[PDB]
Amino acid sequence: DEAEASKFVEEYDRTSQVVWNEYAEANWNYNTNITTETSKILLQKNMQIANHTLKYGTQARKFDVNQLQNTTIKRIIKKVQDLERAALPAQELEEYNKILLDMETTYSVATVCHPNGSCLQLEPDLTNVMATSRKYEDLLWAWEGWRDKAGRAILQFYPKYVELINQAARLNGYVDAGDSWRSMYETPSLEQDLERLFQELQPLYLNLHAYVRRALHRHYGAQHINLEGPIPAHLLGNMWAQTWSNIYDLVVPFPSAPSMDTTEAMLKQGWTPRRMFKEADDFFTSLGLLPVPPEFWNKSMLEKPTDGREVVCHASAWDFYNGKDFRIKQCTTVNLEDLVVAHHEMGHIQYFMQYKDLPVALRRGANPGFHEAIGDVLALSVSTPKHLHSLNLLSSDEHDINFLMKMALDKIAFIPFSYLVDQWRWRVFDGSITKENYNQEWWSLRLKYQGLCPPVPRTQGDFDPGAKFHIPSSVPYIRYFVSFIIQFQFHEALCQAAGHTGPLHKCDIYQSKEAGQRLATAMKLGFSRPWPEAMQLITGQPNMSASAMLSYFKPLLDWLRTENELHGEKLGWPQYNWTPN
Ligand SMILES: *[C@@H]1O[C@H](CO)[C@@H](O[C@@H]2O[C@H](CO)[C@@H](O[C@@H]3O[C@H](CO)[C@@H](O)[C@H](O)[C@@H]3O)[C@H](O)[C@H]2NC(C)=O)[C@H](O)[C@H]1NC(C)=O
Ligand SMILES: [Cl-]
Ligand SMILES: [Cl-]
Ligand SMILES: [Zn+2]
Repeated sequence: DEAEASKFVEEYDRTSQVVWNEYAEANWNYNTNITTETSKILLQKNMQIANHTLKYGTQARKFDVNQLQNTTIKRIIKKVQDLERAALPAQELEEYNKILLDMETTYSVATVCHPNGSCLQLEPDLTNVMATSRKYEDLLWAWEGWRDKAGRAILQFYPKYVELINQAARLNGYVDAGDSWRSMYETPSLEQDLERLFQELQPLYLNLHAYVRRALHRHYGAQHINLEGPIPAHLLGNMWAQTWSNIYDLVVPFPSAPSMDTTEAMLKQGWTPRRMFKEADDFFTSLGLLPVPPEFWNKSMLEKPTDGREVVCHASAWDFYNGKDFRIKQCTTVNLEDLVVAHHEMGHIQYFMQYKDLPVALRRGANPGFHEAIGDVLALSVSTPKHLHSLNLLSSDEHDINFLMKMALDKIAFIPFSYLVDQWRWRVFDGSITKENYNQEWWSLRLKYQGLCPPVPRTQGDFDPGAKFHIPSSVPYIRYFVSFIIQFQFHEALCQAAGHTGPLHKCDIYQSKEAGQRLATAMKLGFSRPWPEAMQLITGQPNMSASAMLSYFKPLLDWLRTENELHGEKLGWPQYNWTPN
Protein backbone atom coordinates (compact mmCIF):
# COMPACT_ATOMS: atom_id res chain seq x y z
CA ASP A 1 0.00 0.00 0.00
CA GLU A 2 0.91 3.66 -0.59
CA ALA A 3 0.92 4.72 3.08
CA GLU A 4 3.63 2.31 4.29
CA ALA A 5 5.70 3.28 1.24
CA SER A 6 5.97 6.99 2.13
CA LYS A 7 6.68 6.10 5.77
CA PHE A 8 9.59 3.90 4.61
CA VAL A 9 11.00 6.75 2.49
CA GLU A 10 10.86 9.05 5.53
CA GLU A 11 12.62 6.44 7.71
CA TYR A 12 15.29 5.84 5.04
CA ASP A 13 15.93 9.58 4.66
CA ARG A 14 16.54 10.25 8.38
CA THR A 15 18.82 7.22 8.83
CA SER A 16 20.70 7.83 5.57
CA GLN A 17 21.53 11.42 6.59
CA VAL A 18 23.29 10.23 9.76
CA VAL A 19 25.15 7.25 8.23
CA TRP A 20 26.09 9.08 4.99
CA ASN A 21 27.37 11.99 7.11
CA GLU A 22 29.61 9.65 9.13
CA TYR A 23 31.03 8.02 5.99
CA ALA A 24 31.87 11.35 4.32
CA GLU A 25 34.07 12.48 7.23
CA ALA A 26 35.76 9.05 7.35
CA ASN A 27 36.38 9.28 3.59
CA TRP A 28 37.62 12.87 3.88
CA ASN A 29 40.28 11.98 6.48
CA TYR A 30 41.76 9.29 4.24
CA ASN A 31 41.61 11.47 1.08
CA THR A 32 43.30 14.42 2.84
CA ASN A 33 45.65 12.22 4.92
CA ILE A 34 46.65 8.83 3.45
CA THR A 35 47.95 6.75 6.38
CA THR A 36 47.27 3.26 7.80
CA GLU A 37 45.04 4.38 10.70
CA THR A 38 42.60 6.44 8.58
CA SER A 39 42.53 3.70 5.90
CA LYS A 40 41.17 0.96 8.19
CA ILE A 41 38.77 3.44 9.84
CA LEU A 42 37.41 3.97 6.30
CA LEU A 43 37.34 0.18 5.77
CA GLN A 44 35.29 -0.17 8.97
CA LYS A 45 32.99 2.77 8.17
CA ASN A 46 32.49 0.90 4.88
CA MET A 47 30.91 -1.98 6.81
CA GLN A 48 28.68 0.37 8.82
CA ILE A 49 27.25 2.07 5.71
CA ALA A 50 26.86 -1.36 4.03
CA ASN A 51 24.78 -2.54 7.01
CA HIS A 52 22.46 0.43 6.50
CA THR A 53 22.33 -0.21 2.74
CA LEU A 54 21.61 -3.94 3.21
CA LYS A 55 19.01 -3.32 5.94
CA TYR A 56 17.02 -0.71 3.99
CA GLY A 57 17.61 -2.24 0.55
CA THR A 58 16.08 -5.52 1.71
CA GLN A 59 12.99 -3.65 2.98
CA ALA A 60 12.66 -1.74 -0.32
CA ARG A 61 12.62 -4.97 -2.38
CA LYS A 62 9.59 -6.10 -0.36
CA PHE A 63 7.75 -3.13 -1.88
CA ASP A 64 6.15 -3.65 -5.28
CA VAL A 65 7.20 -0.36 -6.93
CA ASN A 66 4.77 -1.59 -9.58
CA GLN A 67 1.74 -0.88 -7.34
CA LEU A 68 2.68 2.69 -6.32
CA GLN A 69 0.79 5.82 -7.42
CA ASN A 70 2.96 8.68 -6.10
CA THR A 71 5.88 8.80 -8.54
CA THR A 72 8.32 10.59 -6.19
CA ILE A 73 7.88 7.81 -3.60
CA LYS A 74 7.97 5.22 -6.43
CA ARG A 75 11.28 6.67 -7.65
CA ILE A 76 13.15 6.71 -4.31
CA ILE A 77 12.17 3.13 -3.39
CA LYS A 78 13.30 1.86 -6.82
CA LYS A 79 16.72 3.43 -6.17
CA VAL A 80 17.05 1.92 -2.65
CA GLN A 81 16.52 -1.57 -4.17
CA ASP A 82 20.00 -1.09 -5.67
CA LEU A 83 22.44 -2.16 -2.93
CA GLU A 84 25.62 -1.55 -4.98
CA ARG A 85 28.60 -3.33 -3.36
CA ALA A 86 26.44 -4.12 -0.29
CA ALA A 87 24.74 -6.89 -2.30
CA LEU A 88 27.96 -8.93 -2.07
CA PRO A 89 28.63 -11.61 0.57
CA ALA A 90 30.75 -10.38 3.51
CA GLN A 91 34.12 -11.83 2.39
CA GLU A 92 33.78 -10.51 -1.17
CA LEU A 93 32.59 -7.11 0.10
CA GLU A 94 35.71 -6.59 2.25
CA GLU A 95 37.88 -7.89 -0.61
CA TYR A 96 36.27 -5.42 -3.04
CA ASN A 97 36.67 -2.51 -0.59
CA LYS A 98 40.33 -3.39 0.01
CA ILE A 99 41.12 -3.62 -3.72
CA LEU A 100 39.61 -0.16 -4.34
CA LEU A 101 41.65 1.25 -1.42
CA ASP A 102 44.79 -0.46 -2.78
CA MET A 103 44.21 0.94 -6.29
CA GLU A 104 43.54 4.49 -5.03
CA THR A 105 46.68 4.41 -2.83
CA THR A 106 48.94 2.87 -5.51
CA TYR A 107 47.95 5.67 -7.90
CA SER A 108 48.25 8.52 -5.39
CA VAL A 109 51.66 7.57 -3.92
CA ALA A 110 53.37 6.52 -7.18
CA THR A 111 56.49 8.47 -8.17
CA VAL A 112 58.84 8.52 -11.17
CA CYS A 113 62.50 8.78 -10.18
CA HIS A 114 65.72 9.74 -11.97
CA PRO A 115 68.69 7.27 -12.00
CA ASN A 116 69.81 8.33 -8.50
CA GLY A 117 68.29 11.75 -7.76
CA SER A 118 64.88 13.43 -7.65
CA CYS A 119 61.57 11.56 -7.45
CA LEU A 120 58.68 13.30 -9.22
CA GLN A 121 54.97 13.18 -8.34
CA LEU A 122 52.09 13.45 -10.82
CA GLU A 123 51.07 16.90 -9.58
CA PRO A 124 52.61 19.32 -10.06
CA ASP A 125 55.93 17.83 -11.29
CA LEU A 126 54.95 15.49 -14.13
CA THR A 127 52.00 17.73 -15.05
CA ASN A 128 54.48 20.62 -15.34
CA VAL A 129 56.90 18.60 -17.52
CA MET A 130 54.10 17.46 -19.85
CA ALA A 131 52.90 21.07 -20.19
CA THR A 132 56.15 23.04 -20.54
CA SER A 133 58.85 20.71 -21.94
CA ARG A 134 59.36 20.87 -25.71
CA LYS A 135 61.97 18.12 -25.91
CA TYR A 136 60.70 14.83 -27.40
CA GLU A 137 62.74 12.56 -25.11
CA ASP A 138 62.00 14.44 -21.87
CA LEU A 139 58.26 14.30 -22.57
CA LEU A 140 58.74 10.59 -23.33
CA TRP A 141 60.58 10.11 -20.02
CA ALA A 142 57.56 11.54 -18.16
CA TRP A 143 54.95 9.81 -20.36
CA GLU A 144 56.52 6.33 -20.23
CA GLY A 145 57.74 6.69 -16.62
CA TRP A 146 54.28 7.49 -15.27
CA ARG A 147 52.77 4.52 -17.10
CA ASP A 148 55.63 2.25 -15.92
CA LYS A 149 54.93 3.10 -12.26
CA ALA A 150 51.23 3.96 -11.93
CA GLY A 151 49.77 1.92 -14.81
CA ARG A 152 51.79 -1.29 -14.44
CA ALA A 153 51.17 -1.55 -10.68
CA ILE A 154 47.39 -1.15 -11.11
CA LEU A 155 47.27 -4.18 -13.45
CA GLN A 156 47.46 -6.67 -10.55
CA PHE A 157 44.29 -5.31 -8.90
CA TYR A 158 42.10 -4.78 -11.98
CA PRO A 159 40.79 -8.23 -13.08
CA LYS A 160 39.45 -9.02 -9.58
CA TYR A 161 37.99 -5.49 -9.42
CA VAL A 162 36.14 -6.16 -12.69
CA GLU A 163 34.95 -9.53 -11.36
CA LEU A 164 33.59 -8.14 -8.07
CA ILE A 165 32.02 -4.94 -9.45
CA ASN A 166 30.23 -7.03 -12.10
CA GLN A 167 29.07 -9.48 -9.43
CA ALA A 168 27.56 -6.58 -7.46
CA ALA A 169 25.77 -5.38 -10.60
CA ARG A 170 24.39 -8.86 -11.40
CA LEU A 171 23.12 -9.15 -7.83
CA ASN A 172 21.32 -5.82 -8.32
CA GLY A 173 19.57 -6.87 -11.54
CA TYR A 174 22.05 -5.66 -14.20
CA VAL A 175 24.07 -7.76 -16.67
CA ASP A 176 27.35 -6.00 -15.76
CA ALA A 177 28.81 -2.84 -14.17
CA GLY A 178 28.71 -0.82 -17.42
CA ASP A 179 24.99 -1.49 -17.71
CA SER A 180 24.66 -0.31 -14.09
CA TRP A 181 26.60 2.91 -14.75
CA ARG A 182 24.64 3.69 -17.94
CA SER A 183 21.35 3.31 -16.04
CA MET A 184 22.19 6.52 -14.12
CA TYR A 185 21.10 8.49 -17.21
CA GLU A 186 17.71 6.72 -17.41
CA THR A 187 17.97 6.81 -21.22
CA PRO A 188 17.52 3.51 -23.14
CA SER A 189 18.91 5.14 -26.30
CA LEU A 190 21.99 6.60 -24.55
CA GLU A 191 24.62 4.73 -26.60
CA GLN A 192 23.11 5.73 -29.95
CA ASP A 193 22.50 9.26 -28.61
CA LEU A 194 26.18 9.61 -27.65
CA GLU A 195 27.31 8.14 -30.99
CA ARG A 196 25.31 10.71 -33.01
CA LEU A 197 26.63 13.55 -30.84
CA PHE A 198 30.19 12.30 -31.43
CA GLN A 199 29.68 12.01 -35.22
CA GLU A 200 28.45 15.63 -35.38
CA LEU A 201 31.76 16.86 -33.92
CA GLN A 202 33.93 14.70 -36.18
CA PRO A 203 34.42 17.44 -38.83
CA LEU A 204 35.48 19.92 -36.13
CA TYR A 205 37.84 17.52 -34.35
CA LEU A 206 39.42 16.15 -37.54
CA ASN A 207 40.19 19.70 -38.68
CA LEU A 208 41.76 20.54 -35.30
CA HIS A 209 43.69 17.25 -35.34
CA ALA A 210 45.09 17.85 -38.85
CA TYR A 211 46.07 21.45 -38.03
CA VAL A 212 47.74 20.55 -34.71
CA ARG A 213 49.52 17.60 -36.38
CA ARG A 214 50.91 20.08 -38.94
CA ALA A 215 52.09 22.38 -36.14
CA LEU A 216 53.83 19.44 -34.42
CA HIS A 217 55.37 18.36 -37.74
CA ARG A 218 56.81 21.88 -37.93
CA HIS A 219 58.41 21.76 -34.45
CA TYR A 220 59.31 18.10 -33.82
CA GLY A 221 60.46 17.42 -37.40
CA ALA A 222 59.36 15.33 -40.39
CA GLN A 223 60.97 12.13 -39.05
CA HIS A 224 58.75 12.11 -35.95
CA ILE A 225 55.39 13.20 -37.36
CA ASN A 226 53.47 11.46 -40.15
CA LEU A 227 51.02 13.96 -41.67
CA GLU A 228 48.73 11.09 -42.71
CA GLY A 229 49.15 9.11 -39.50
CA PRO A 230 48.16 9.31 -35.81
CA ILE A 231 49.76 11.87 -33.47
CA PRO A 232 52.24 10.54 -30.85
CA ALA A 233 50.31 10.58 -27.55
CA HIS A 234 52.96 12.47 -25.55
CA LEU A 235 53.15 15.76 -27.51
CA LEU A 236 49.83 17.40 -26.61
CA GLY A 237 50.78 19.19 -23.35
CA ASN A 238 48.88 16.78 -21.09
CA MET A 239 49.67 13.37 -19.57
CA TRP A 240 46.66 11.71 -21.26
CA ALA A 241 46.34 14.07 -24.24
CA GLN A 242 42.75 14.75 -23.17
CA THR A 243 43.12 18.54 -23.45
CA TRP A 244 45.69 20.26 -25.69
CA SER A 245 45.72 23.90 -24.50
CA ASN A 246 49.34 23.77 -23.28
CA ILE A 247 50.80 23.50 -26.78
CA TYR A 248 49.18 26.84 -27.68
CA ASP A 249 52.62 28.37 -28.36
CA LEU A 250 53.17 25.65 -30.98
CA VAL A 251 49.76 26.02 -32.68
CA VAL A 252 48.90 29.76 -32.43
CA PRO A 253 47.17 30.73 -35.76
CA PHE A 254 48.29 34.36 -35.61
CA PRO A 255 51.49 34.72 -33.55
CA SER A 256 51.33 38.20 -35.10
CA ALA A 257 48.59 38.80 -32.52
CA PRO A 258 50.25 37.67 -29.26
CA SER A 259 48.52 37.11 -25.91
CA MET A 260 49.72 37.58 -22.30
CA ASP A 261 51.44 34.90 -20.26
CA THR A 262 48.47 34.34 -17.99
CA THR A 263 50.39 32.13 -15.51
CA GLU A 264 53.05 34.76 -14.72
CA ALA A 265 50.33 37.43 -14.67
CA MET A 266 48.62 35.46 -11.88
CA LEU A 267 51.78 34.78 -9.87
CA LYS A 268 52.95 38.41 -10.15
CA GLN A 269 49.65 40.09 -9.20
CA GLY A 270 49.52 37.86 -6.11
CA TRP A 271 46.96 35.19 -6.91
CA THR A 272 46.61 32.70 -4.04
CA PRO A 273 44.74 29.38 -4.52
CA ARG A 274 42.38 30.94 -1.95
CA ARG A 275 41.69 34.02 -4.12
CA MET A 276 41.08 31.70 -7.09
CA PHE A 277 38.12 30.15 -5.25
CA LYS A 278 37.05 33.54 -3.84
CA GLU A 279 36.66 34.93 -7.38
CA ALA A 280 34.78 31.77 -8.44
CA ASP A 281 32.48 32.38 -5.45
CA ASP A 282 31.85 35.94 -6.69
CA PHE A 283 30.75 34.80 -10.16
CA PHE A 284 28.08 32.55 -8.61
CA THR A 285 26.68 35.28 -6.32
CA SER A 286 26.64 37.80 -9.19
CA LEU A 287 24.13 35.46 -10.88
CA GLY A 288 22.01 35.61 -7.71
CA LEU A 289 23.04 32.04 -6.83
CA LEU A 290 24.08 30.94 -3.33
CA PRO A 291 27.42 31.81 -1.68
CA VAL A 292 29.53 29.15 0.05
CA PRO A 293 28.99 28.97 3.85
CA PRO A 294 31.67 30.25 6.28
CA GLU A 295 32.23 26.58 7.18
CA PHE A 296 33.46 25.90 3.61
CA TRP A 297 36.48 28.20 4.06
CA ASN A 298 37.45 26.73 7.44
CA LYS A 299 37.40 23.03 6.51
CA SER A 300 38.34 22.85 2.81
CA MET A 301 41.75 21.76 1.53
CA LEU A 302 42.30 24.33 -1.22
CA GLU A 303 46.06 23.71 -1.45
CA LYS A 304 48.53 20.80 -1.30
CA PRO A 305 49.88 20.47 2.29
CA THR A 306 53.57 20.55 3.28
CA ASP A 307 53.21 17.97 6.08
CA GLY A 308 54.88 15.19 4.08
CA ARG A 309 51.61 13.24 4.25
CA GLU A 310 50.21 11.59 1.13
CA VAL A 311 46.98 12.95 -0.39
CA VAL A 312 44.56 12.26 -3.24
CA CYS A 313 45.38 15.26 -5.44
CA HIS A 314 42.62 14.96 -8.06
CA ALA A 315 40.13 17.80 -7.61
CA SER A 316 36.84 16.81 -5.99
CA ALA A 317 33.89 18.42 -4.20
CA TRP A 318 32.36 17.02 -1.03
CA ASP A 319 28.76 16.89 0.19
CA PHE A 320 28.33 15.76 3.79
CA TYR A 321 24.54 15.30 3.46
CA ASN A 322 24.08 17.82 6.27
CA GLY A 323 22.89 20.93 4.43
CA LYS A 324 25.64 22.86 6.22
CA ASP A 325 28.97 21.14 5.44
CA PHE A 326 30.37 21.46 1.91
CA ARG A 327 34.07 21.10 1.04
CA ILE A 328 36.54 21.10 -1.87
CA LYS A 329 39.70 18.97 -2.03
CA GLN A 330 42.24 20.17 -4.61
CA CYS A 331 46.03 20.41 -5.07
CA THR A 332 45.68 23.88 -6.61
CA THR A 333 48.46 25.36 -8.76
CA VAL A 334 48.36 29.09 -9.53
CA ASN A 335 47.55 29.12 -13.26
CA LEU A 336 44.65 29.65 -15.67
CA GLU A 337 44.05 25.89 -16.01
CA ASP A 338 43.38 25.49 -12.27
CA LEU A 339 41.16 28.60 -12.17
CA VAL A 340 38.86 26.81 -14.64
CA VAL A 341 38.98 23.65 -12.47
CA ALA A 342 38.27 25.80 -9.39
CA HIS A 343 35.07 27.01 -11.09
CA HIS A 344 34.20 23.41 -12.03
CA GLU A 345 34.47 22.28 -8.39
CA MET A 346 32.49 25.31 -7.19
CA GLY A 347 29.77 24.23 -9.62
CA HIS A 348 29.49 20.95 -7.69
CA ILE A 349 29.17 22.91 -4.42
CA GLN A 350 26.43 25.14 -5.88
CA TYR A 351 24.53 22.02 -6.98
CA PHE A 352 24.83 20.65 -3.42
CA MET A 353 23.46 23.87 -1.91
CA GLN A 354 20.55 24.14 -4.36
CA TYR A 355 19.10 20.66 -3.68
CA LYS A 356 19.93 20.30 0.04
CA ASP A 357 16.20 20.60 0.82
CA LEU A 358 15.45 17.39 -1.12
CA PRO A 359 15.64 13.87 0.37
CA VAL A 360 19.21 12.46 0.27
CA ALA A 361 18.23 9.76 -2.26
CA LEU A 362 17.36 12.61 -4.63
CA ARG A 363 20.36 14.80 -3.70
CA ARG A 364 22.03 14.22 -7.06
CA GLY A 365 22.33 15.89 -10.47
CA ALA A 366 19.64 15.54 -13.14
CA ASN A 367 22.23 13.18 -14.55
CA PRO A 368 25.97 12.91 -13.72
CA GLY A 369 26.67 15.07 -16.81
CA PHE A 370 24.53 17.91 -15.42
CA HIS A 371 26.63 17.94 -12.22
CA GLU A 372 29.89 18.35 -14.13
CA ALA A 373 28.53 21.03 -16.47
CA ILE A 374 27.44 23.70 -13.95
CA GLY A 375 30.92 25.02 -13.12
CA ASP A 376 32.15 24.69 -16.69
CA VAL A 377 29.32 26.93 -17.94
CA LEU A 378 30.45 29.82 -15.72
CA ALA A 379 34.08 29.09 -16.65
CA LEU A 380 33.24 29.67 -20.33
CA SER A 381 32.31 33.25 -19.40
CA VAL A 382 35.39 33.55 -17.13
CA SER A 383 37.59 32.36 -20.02
CA THR A 384 36.51 35.21 -22.36
CA PRO A 385 39.19 37.83 -23.21
CA LYS A 386 36.84 40.54 -21.90
CA HIS A 387 36.48 38.85 -18.50
CA LEU A 388 40.16 37.86 -18.37
CA HIS A 389 41.27 41.42 -19.27
CA SER A 390 39.00 42.74 -16.50
CA LEU A 391 40.94 40.41 -14.18
CA ASN A 392 44.17 41.87 -15.63
CA LEU A 393 45.24 38.46 -17.00
CA LEU A 394 45.07 39.54 -20.65
CA SER A 395 45.40 42.85 -22.53
CA SER A 396 40.32 41.91 -33.16
CA ASP A 397 39.81 39.26 -35.89
CA GLU A 398 43.27 37.76 -35.30
CA HIS A 399 42.77 37.70 -31.52
CA ASP A 400 39.34 36.17 -32.16
CA ILE A 401 40.63 33.10 -34.05
CA ASN A 402 43.43 32.75 -31.46
CA PHE A 403 40.92 32.64 -28.58
CA LEU A 404 38.70 30.17 -30.44
CA MET A 405 41.80 28.03 -31.09
CA LYS A 406 42.70 28.17 -27.40
CA MET A 407 39.19 27.05 -26.42
CA ALA A 408 39.16 24.34 -29.11
CA LEU A 409 42.36 22.78 -27.76
CA ASP A 410 40.52 22.06 -24.50
CA LYS A 411 36.87 21.71 -25.46
CA ILE A 412 37.14 19.97 -28.85
CA ALA A 413 40.16 17.74 -28.09
CA PHE A 414 38.38 16.35 -25.02
CA ILE A 415 35.31 15.15 -26.95
CA PRO A 416 37.02 12.03 -28.39
CA PHE A 417 38.95 11.22 -25.19
CA SER A 418 35.92 11.59 -22.90
CA TYR A 419 33.96 9.36 -25.29
CA LEU A 420 36.81 6.82 -25.48
CA VAL A 421 37.24 6.03 -21.76
CA ASP A 422 33.89 4.36 -21.04
CA GLN A 423 33.76 2.84 -24.55
CA TRP A 424 36.73 0.83 -23.25
CA ARG A 425 35.28 0.16 -19.78
CA TRP A 426 31.83 -0.97 -20.96
CA ARG A 427 33.51 -3.50 -23.24
CA VAL A 428 35.70 -4.52 -20.29
CA PHE A 429 32.63 -4.98 -18.06
CA ASP A 430 30.58 -6.91 -20.63
CA GLY A 431 33.43 -9.29 -21.54
CA SER A 432 34.41 -7.96 -24.97
CA ILE A 433 37.82 -7.00 -23.55
CA THR A 434 39.67 -9.48 -21.30
CA LYS A 435 42.78 -8.97 -19.15
CA GLU A 436 45.02 -10.08 -22.04
CA ASN A 437 43.46 -7.40 -24.27
CA TYR A 438 43.23 -4.44 -21.86
CA ASN A 439 46.06 -2.39 -23.34
CA GLN A 440 45.72 -3.43 -27.00
CA GLU A 441 42.02 -2.52 -27.14
CA TRP A 442 42.78 0.72 -25.28
CA TRP A 443 45.11 1.87 -28.07
CA SER A 444 42.71 0.63 -30.77
CA LEU A 445 40.26 3.18 -29.35
CA ARG A 446 42.96 5.82 -28.87
CA LEU A 447 43.65 5.41 -32.60
CA LYS A 448 40.02 5.09 -33.72
CA TYR A 449 38.54 8.06 -31.83
CA GLN A 450 41.41 10.41 -30.89
CA GLY A 451 43.82 9.56 -33.71
CA LEU A 452 46.67 9.04 -31.27
CA CYS A 453 49.42 6.43 -31.23
CA PRO A 454 51.76 5.53 -28.39
CA PRO A 455 55.24 7.08 -28.73
CA VAL A 456 56.77 3.79 -27.55
CA PRO A 457 55.50 0.30 -28.50
CA ARG A 458 53.43 -1.30 -25.71
CA THR A 459 54.76 -4.44 -24.02
CA GLN A 460 53.24 -7.22 -21.89
CA GLY A 461 52.52 -5.98 -18.37
CA ASP A 462 51.42 -2.56 -19.64
CA PHE A 463 48.11 -1.22 -18.36
CA ASP A 464 48.02 2.39 -19.54
CA PRO A 465 44.35 2.91 -18.51
CA GLY A 466 45.57 2.45 -14.92
CA ALA A 467 47.63 5.64 -15.28
CA LYS A 468 44.41 7.69 -15.52
CA PHE A 469 42.80 8.66 -12.18
CA HIS A 470 39.22 7.61 -12.91
CA ILE A 471 40.10 4.00 -13.79
CA PRO A 472 41.61 2.76 -10.48
CA SER A 473 39.34 5.19 -8.56
CA SER A 474 36.29 3.56 -10.20
CA VAL A 475 34.71 6.86 -11.27
CA PRO A 476 32.54 6.69 -14.44
CA TYR A 477 33.77 8.97 -17.24
CA ILE A 478 30.98 9.39 -19.81
CA ARG A 479 29.69 12.23 -17.59
CA TYR A 480 32.46 14.55 -18.81
CA PHE A 481 31.53 13.77 -22.43
CA VAL A 482 27.91 14.69 -21.66
CA SER A 483 29.13 17.74 -19.70
CA PHE A 484 31.18 19.17 -22.59
CA ILE A 485 28.25 18.79 -25.00
CA ILE A 486 25.57 20.23 -22.69
CA GLN A 487 27.61 23.07 -21.14
CA PHE A 488 27.54 24.84 -24.51
CA GLN A 489 23.78 24.26 -24.70
CA PHE A 490 23.52 25.90 -21.25
CA HIS A 491 25.86 28.68 -22.40
CA GLU A 492 23.79 29.37 -25.55
CA ALA A 493 20.50 29.41 -23.61
CA LEU A 494 21.82 31.55 -20.73
CA CYS A 495 23.32 34.05 -23.17
CA GLN A 496 20.01 34.46 -25.03
CA ALA A 497 18.35 34.89 -21.62
CA ALA A 498 21.04 37.44 -20.72
CA GLY A 499 20.16 39.31 -23.93
CA HIS A 500 23.52 38.76 -25.62
CA THR A 501 23.41 39.49 -29.35
CA GLY A 502 26.12 38.54 -31.85
CA PRO A 503 28.61 35.63 -31.90
CA LEU A 504 28.09 33.08 -29.10
CA HIS A 505 31.79 32.85 -28.15
CA LYS A 506 31.93 36.53 -27.10
CA CYS A 507 29.24 36.05 -24.44
CA ASP A 508 29.85 36.72 -20.75
CA ILE A 509 26.88 35.84 -18.51
CA TYR A 510 28.42 37.61 -15.48
CA GLN A 511 25.88 39.29 -13.15
CA SER A 512 22.87 38.03 -15.17
CA LYS A 513 20.01 37.23 -12.78
CA GLU A 514 18.02 35.76 -15.68
CA ALA A 515 20.83 33.26 -16.32
CA GLY A 516 20.97 32.51 -12.58
CA GLN A 517 17.22 31.90 -12.37
CA ARG A 518 17.31 29.24 -15.10
CA LEU A 519 20.24 27.51 -13.36
CA ALA A 520 18.64 27.70 -9.90
CA THR A 521 15.24 26.13 -10.70
CA ALA A 522 16.90 23.32 -12.70
CA MET A 523 19.37 22.43 -9.93
CA LYS A 524 16.58 22.49 -7.33
CA LEU A 525 14.97 19.50 -9.09
CA GLY A 526 18.00 17.37 -8.22
CA PHE A 527 17.13 13.77 -9.10
CA SER A 528 13.36 14.10 -8.55
CA ARG A 529 12.56 14.29 -12.27
CA PRO A 530 14.18 12.71 -15.35
CA TRP A 531 16.91 14.95 -16.84
CA PRO A 532 15.03 16.00 -20.02
CA GLU A 533 12.91 18.19 -17.71
CA ALA A 534 15.96 19.96 -16.24
CA MET A 535 17.41 20.25 -19.76
CA GLN A 536 14.13 21.90 -20.84
CA LEU A 537 14.13 24.30 -17.85
CA ILE A 538 17.49 25.74 -18.93
CA THR A 539 17.43 25.39 -22.73
CA GLY A 540 13.74 25.43 -23.71
CA GLN A 541 14.18 22.00 -25.31
CA PRO A 542 14.65 18.44 -23.95
CA ASN A 543 17.40 16.93 -26.15
CA MET A 544 21.16 16.73 -25.88
CA SER A 545 22.41 18.60 -28.95
CA ALA A 546 25.80 19.36 -30.49
CA SER A 547 24.33 22.46 -32.22
CA ALA A 548 25.42 24.92 -29.52
CA MET A 549 29.03 23.66 -29.58
CA LEU A 550 29.24 23.89 -33.38
CA SER A 551 27.64 27.35 -33.24
CA TYR A 552 30.22 28.55 -30.70
CA PHE A 553 33.12 27.20 -32.80
CA LYS A 554 31.63 27.98 -36.26
CA PRO A 555 34.08 30.84 -36.99
CA LEU A 556 36.95 28.46 -36.18
CA LEU A 557 35.59 25.61 -38.33
CA ASP A 558 35.56 27.85 -41.42
CA TRP A 559 39.09 29.14 -40.77
CA LEU A 560 40.42 25.61 -40.18
CA ARG A 561 38.80 24.27 -43.36
CA THR A 562 40.50 26.96 -45.45
CA GLU A 563 43.85 26.56 -43.67
CA ASN A 564 43.91 22.74 -43.91
CA GLU A 565 42.84 22.81 -47.57
CA LEU A 566 45.64 25.20 -48.58
CA HIS A 567 48.17 22.89 -46.91
CA GLY A 568 46.50 19.94 -48.65
CA GLU A 569 46.03 18.10 -45.36
CA LYS A 570 44.37 14.70 -45.26
CA LEU A 571 41.67 14.66 -42.59
CA GLY A 572 41.92 11.68 -40.27
CA TRP A 573 44.56 8.98 -40.32
CA PRO A 574 44.28 6.77 -43.46
CA GLN A 575 47.50 5.06 -42.34
CA TYR A 576 46.13 3.97 -38.97
CA ASN A 577 48.98 1.41 -38.83
CA TRP A 578 51.62 4.15 -38.41
CA THR A 579 53.79 4.29 -35.29
CA PRO A 580 57.03 6.26 -34.65
CA ASN A 581 60.51 4.92 -35.53
C1 LIG B 1 4.17 12.73 -3.90
O1 LIG B 1 4.92 12.85 -2.70
C2 LIG B 1 5.86 13.91 -2.73
C3 LIG B 1 6.77 13.85 -1.50
O2 LIG B 1 6.05 13.61 -0.31
C4 LIG B 1 5.16 15.27 -2.89
O3 LIG B 1 6.11 16.28 -3.18
C5 LIG B 1 5.98 17.44 -2.33
O4 LIG B 1 5.00 18.35 -2.80
C6 LIG B 1 4.79 19.50 -2.00
C7 LIG B 1 3.68 20.33 -2.64
O5 LIG B 1 2.50 19.56 -2.69
C8 LIG B 1 6.08 20.33 -1.84
O6 LIG B 1 5.89 21.31 -0.83
C9 LIG B 1 6.31 22.64 -1.23
O7 LIG B 1 7.34 23.14 -0.36
C10 LIG B 1 7.80 24.48 -0.60
C11 LIG B 1 8.81 24.84 0.48
O8 LIG B 1 10.02 25.35 -0.11
C12 LIG B 1 6.63 25.48 -0.61
O9 LIG B 1 7.08 26.78 -1.02
C13 LIG B 1 5.52 25.02 -1.54
O10 LIG B 1 4.40 25.90 -1.41
C14 LIG B 1 5.10 23.58 -1.25
O11 LIG B 1 4.43 23.51 0.02
C15 LIG B 1 7.26 19.44 -1.45
O12 LIG B 1 8.46 20.16 -1.61
C16 LIG B 1 7.33 18.16 -2.28
N1 LIG B 1 8.35 17.27 -1.75
C17 LIG B 1 9.21 16.61 -2.52
C18 LIG B 1 10.19 15.74 -1.80
O13 LIG B 1 9.22 16.67 -3.76
C19 LIG B 1 4.14 15.25 -4.04
O14 LIG B 1 3.28 16.35 -3.91
C20 LIG B 1 3.31 13.97 -4.08
N2 LIG B 1 2.58 13.88 -5.33
C21 LIG B 1 1.25 13.74 -5.39
C22 LIG B 1 0.65 13.66 -6.76
O15 LIG B 1 0.53 13.68 -4.40
CL1 LIG C 1 47.47 6.25 -22.21
CL1 LIG D 1 28.49 8.94 -15.49
ZN1 LIG E 1 33.56 17.38 -11.54
